[PDB]
Amino acid sequence: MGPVWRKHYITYRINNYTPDMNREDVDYAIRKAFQVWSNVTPLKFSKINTGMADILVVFARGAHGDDHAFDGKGGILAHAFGPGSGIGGDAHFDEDEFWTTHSGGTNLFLTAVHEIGHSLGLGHSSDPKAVMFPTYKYVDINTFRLSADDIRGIQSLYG
Ligand SMILES: O=C(Cn1cccc(O)c1=O)NCCc1ccc(-c2ccccc2)cc1
Ligand SMILES: [Ca+2]
Ligand SMILES: [Ca+2]
Ligand SMILES: [Ca+2]
Ligand SMILES: [Zn+2]
Ligand SMILES: [Zn+2]
Repeated sequence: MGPVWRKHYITYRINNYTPDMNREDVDYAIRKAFQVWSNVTPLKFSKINTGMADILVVFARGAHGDDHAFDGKGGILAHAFGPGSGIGGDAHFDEDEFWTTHSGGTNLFLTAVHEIGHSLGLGHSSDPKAVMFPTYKYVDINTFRLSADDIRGIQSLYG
């Protein structure tokens, strides 16, 4: 297996907010994205407002300090680093995307579920119904669920 967090209690911080959305809508999307993974693992996620966090959430564009420049509007929407110290675990969202609460532009929640998947140590799935499938499709956020493969995946890492 790839790297995993060596503890079940994991902290996150939002470094900065996309101007695409209300601040409160960003907090909710991220919180709900961690809750999706919390619901099928022993993992507990704690939001910190100041100081050291395992998972730093970042909105940045272009070349943004890692070896993985974004590519402007479209193509790559986001990446994340698997478990580790420093940039390990951090989730980066391409600010050249139009982040939304809905089916318009790019839904932040759905993208964050995928990214936090990687932050917890998951690769991509070959199952097209998996959130860890490489490509973004909007699906109804009310009816949204992890696929059997996504649960199998994160449960093989934690519990
Ligand atoms: O950045 C991407 C997808 N993507 C799209 C167009 C062109 C690309 O080169 C490309 O990589 N993927 C990482 C983000 C991501 C992947 C899957 C999902 C997803 C959304 C809803 C249900 C299942 C998976 C969300 C976000
Ligand atoms: Ca992009
Ligand atoms: Ca980190
Ligand atoms: Ca934007
Ligand atoms: Zn990055
Ligand atoms: Zn991915």
